[PDB]
Amino acid sequence: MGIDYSGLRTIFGEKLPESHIFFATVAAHKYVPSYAFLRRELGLSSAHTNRKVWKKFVEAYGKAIPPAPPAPPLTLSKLEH
Repeated sequence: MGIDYSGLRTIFGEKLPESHIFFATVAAHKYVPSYAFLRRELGLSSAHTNRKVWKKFVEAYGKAIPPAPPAPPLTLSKLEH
């Protein structure tokens, strides 16, 4: 859970979400909070375009994926697990 893939895939689903949930919700913040941790951590200056960073991040998003939900989703996860 060293990079914020798994919380966004296990809690939000199809692609990476917006910064109002990403900077403020634990489901995303237990990992990295946003493009500030992710541009400094990813080695590349990705944060210039949400679609381009999210695509490099989305290219990662198939690398730490087990085929089942682990520890982060809750049974009332915002609008359930």
